[PDB]
Amino acid sequence: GPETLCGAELVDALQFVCGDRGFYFNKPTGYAPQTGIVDECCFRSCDLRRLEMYCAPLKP
Repeated sequence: GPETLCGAELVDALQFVCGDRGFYFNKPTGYAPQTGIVDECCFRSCDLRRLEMYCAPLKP
C-alpha cells in the first residue's frame, strides 16, 4: 500500500511542497545513526505533514 517517494520523486515532492524555503534530508539531533526523510518517506510511506517537516525554516 505504498506512496513511498524515493529518489527523484522524493526531491520533486520536496521542491514542490517547500517552494522557495528549500528542504533538508536529515532531522537535527542532540544534545541511532542519522535517519530522516528517506527512512520516513521512502522506506515507508509518510503523509504530507511528515514531508513538510523537511522544509527549511521560514526566514524574516
